[PDB]
Amino acid sequence: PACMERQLEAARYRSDGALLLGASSLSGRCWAGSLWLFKDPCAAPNEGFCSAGVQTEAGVADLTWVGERGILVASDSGAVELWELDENETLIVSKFCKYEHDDIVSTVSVLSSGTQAVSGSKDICIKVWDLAQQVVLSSYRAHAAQVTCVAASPHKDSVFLSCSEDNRILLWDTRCPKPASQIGPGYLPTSLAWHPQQSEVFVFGDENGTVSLVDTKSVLSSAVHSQCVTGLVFSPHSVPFLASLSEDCSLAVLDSSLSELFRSQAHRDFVRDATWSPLNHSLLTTVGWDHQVVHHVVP
Amino acid sequence: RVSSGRDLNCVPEIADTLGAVAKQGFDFLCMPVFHPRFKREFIQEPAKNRPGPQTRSDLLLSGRDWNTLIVGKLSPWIRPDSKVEKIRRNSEAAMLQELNFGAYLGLPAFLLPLNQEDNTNLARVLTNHIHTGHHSSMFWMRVPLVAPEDLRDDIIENAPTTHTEEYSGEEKTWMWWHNFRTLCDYSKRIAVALEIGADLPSNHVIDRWLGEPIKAAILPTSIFLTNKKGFPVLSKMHQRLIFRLLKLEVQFIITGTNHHSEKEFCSYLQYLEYLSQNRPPPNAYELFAKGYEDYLQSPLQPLMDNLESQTYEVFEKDPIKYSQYQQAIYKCLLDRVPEEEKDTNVQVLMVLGAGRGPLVNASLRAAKQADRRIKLYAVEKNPNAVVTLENWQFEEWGSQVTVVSSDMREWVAPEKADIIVSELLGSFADNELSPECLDGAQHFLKDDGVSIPGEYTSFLAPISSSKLYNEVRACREKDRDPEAQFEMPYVVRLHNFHQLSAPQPCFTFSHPNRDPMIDNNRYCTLEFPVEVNTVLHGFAGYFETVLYQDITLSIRPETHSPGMFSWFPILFPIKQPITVREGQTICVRFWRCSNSKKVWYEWAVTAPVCSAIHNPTGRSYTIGL
Ligand SMILES: CSC[C@H]1O[C@@H](n2cnc3c(N)ncnc32)[C@H](O)[C@@H]1O
Ligand SMILES: Cn1c(N)nc2cccc(Cl)c21
Repeated sequence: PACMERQLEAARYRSDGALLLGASSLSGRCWAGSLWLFKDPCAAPNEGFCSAGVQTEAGVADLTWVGERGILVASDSGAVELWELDENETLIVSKFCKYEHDDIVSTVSVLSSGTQAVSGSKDICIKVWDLAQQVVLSSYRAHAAQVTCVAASPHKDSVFLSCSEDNRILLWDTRCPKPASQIGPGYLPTSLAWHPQQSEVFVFGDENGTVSLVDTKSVLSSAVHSQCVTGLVFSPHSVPFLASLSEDCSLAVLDSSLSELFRSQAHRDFVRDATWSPLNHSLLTTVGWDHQVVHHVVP
Repeated sequence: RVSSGRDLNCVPEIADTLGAVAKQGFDFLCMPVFHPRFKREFIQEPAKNRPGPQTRSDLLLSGRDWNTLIVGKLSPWIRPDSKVEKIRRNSEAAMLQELNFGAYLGLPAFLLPLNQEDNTNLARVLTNHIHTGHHSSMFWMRVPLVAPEDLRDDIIENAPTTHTEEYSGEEKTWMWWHNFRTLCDYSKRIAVALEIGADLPSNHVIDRWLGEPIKAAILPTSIFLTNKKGFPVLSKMHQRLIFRLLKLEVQFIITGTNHHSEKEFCSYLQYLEYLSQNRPPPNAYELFAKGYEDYLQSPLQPLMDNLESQTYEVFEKDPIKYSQYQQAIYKCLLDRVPEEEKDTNVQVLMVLGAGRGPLVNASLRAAKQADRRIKLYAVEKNPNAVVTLENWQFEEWGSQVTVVSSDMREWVAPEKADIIVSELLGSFADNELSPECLDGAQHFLKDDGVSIPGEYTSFLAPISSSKLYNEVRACREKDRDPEAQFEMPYVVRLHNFHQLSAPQPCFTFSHPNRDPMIDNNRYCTLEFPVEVNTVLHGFAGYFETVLYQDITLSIRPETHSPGMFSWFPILFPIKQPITVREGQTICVRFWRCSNSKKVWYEWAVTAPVCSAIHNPTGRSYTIGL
């Protein structure tokens, strides 16, 4: 832990306020990644003032917290990795590393119970994992192209969404003999985000820069960005806001009717992840491939 | 030995990854030239002004490693046929960037995927890149046997996988390739990297790829079963496909992670070598023909041209062919000379076209085992071969053999022959003007004379081989018609091809010809029932001949003479390939034209589509009388 990879891929906050950072080396001699923890969010991305850090064998495509000390990682090596903090939270030790996908694991999401997770990879395969037994519970091949994003249901542990380059948006329910249910022709979906206060509502952004509002019991949309929508994160407020990320190097915050409230062009490269501050809800942190960690004051 | 490579999408260190892959036993590595997740903007700011470097440096490997060990791979995010214009433009610039960088490294091959139906703009960028210079790089198109949509799990509740068997729909992936290479105008630098799935399609879908330029077979680690010890194996049907690919000498590529945790990464590799050590070794014909697979050659003309020394040597290197001739002569002598006349009746044999004297010795051996007396006449027109005969006649044969250095049509024989033996047959029976020679030599044969061979027949069969079509297409010469290469036959060991119908007889000739309609001009019409979908590229040529009664020689594959390797099938190509649907009939028309100077073949297709008449007036091909 001395050189941090320039392409910052993910940024997530936890309960107390520590900042999780996942970077990848997308160019140069070595192509790998790293995991970092910043109890001082203002100190990021400087490595000399961090709480912990570890080097991974390959790049980091997508990660997410598993409670308060667990780190689930989707690696370019085709393996789903789990890293856990020690009792002192000074080291980041690898819990397990299972190579089950045959290509880059592109997306990963923890289910509601926190004991299981769903992983989407470029191998057109979606797998359900048991973090306790470190084994793959199920392996589904429902799509016909690269799995772009998978998002677990925030409260139903058997439900999760998935979108692939086959222009399919599938709603899953492992309680049924056929868990996948297609949702309704446009451009390919690229990001999925459930509504934090409505069980039957989610939003998705396409490769053309259009965020749409979808009701599960089958439509509102708006042209937010000029390129592919990378991520969609809801704010933790009572009436949550919608932060949208894109390859146009811009950040936008939408309201309930998908109207543009805040616009940020601070990043010079792609904007990858965005996380809201649990301590100050009006603060929103974003990272990108320009090695920047900007803290936005959302009005 | 098996040339096998390792496909990867995650390479942290080229020096480390290449060393480990080599230690496992691989020959090359399929890796991306740029990071697969490293998208790059080319138009809109500020993402296009991204500071470099864009990828690794070429100094990380030697020029020999880039030329033999590394195979390029297109970035997955590159979508030249995207319905979004912005994504389409960036993909075009990115595709050229990665293709130009692969050429900068001198990579032997670059991988590009065929994963949907429309790859038009993808084909244009590649065709545009090919005509930017005259480099020597191969482009492997990754196309799966079964489309991912047709192999998905039936786990979508509101979109079930239709269980109705559709014949053409199961062949959709081949349609992708066919359209792609046609858009690229059959480029010699565009091959197929067939990717195999867990469930093989129906046998007709696999047969679709016969004759296609397959250079690589991709085998994921997921299609491997598990034995009792816990090692990767393959189903008996998958093994059946692996053996079919070994005959094409394709390069197998192992992709995917290690799903057999215990056994390390070399276990999938040894299993292929295990199958490669467990197959029937070549049989005489197969062994002699190794190296000439799909190698076009000009049909010999022993009449117009004088064959070289080693040309006759190849003819003599076949004992089965001459053992039949000796048998036929041995049989005819008994039927013509009864036992009570074994010491009084002497038969007059005339080897018409003796060459260096293989039939002369075969005649001497036949009269010995038959206990009959013969008087030999070795007639040969090639003055160089007469030197071998007259040297043979002085040292060994003697006064028994009478060498005649003349043409059999002009030679005035001193007496008439009881039997005439000749080997004036080519790969297409009469393509060496055997009828014209024996007809001219028919006057000095007794009224009850026997002709060996007594008759011969040509056989045609429609074939499909996009590879061989390119072979002929590449034979355009400077100072002649640009399409003449399609209007001339070729003697070739047919290998990477697909026979579309059982062969049918074409031209037949009888000797002695007693008919008052002495005319070797022929017009035949053939109709071939085609039970599959394919593209017609040409017609295979074979022949059968009757030496005497039941003694026969043949290159017709169903009735092929065993062990006789001294004849390769002939090939009559066509200018434009013709598409043939299942159930349709291919109607071909063949003419055997001739004037006082030359003899030639004319042919044309009339069903399902009419082609142009090939070689009219022998403008592109003639056999010298
Ligand atoms: C042994 S392969 C055929 C042989 O027949 C010879 N041949 C072909 N046509 C004639 C002909 N018209 N008269 C004599 N020999 C011939 C060729 O020169 C060759 O040696
Ligand atoms: C005798 N002969 C003639 N005439 N053409 C041939 C072509 C190939 C092999 C042989 Cl042995 C041939």
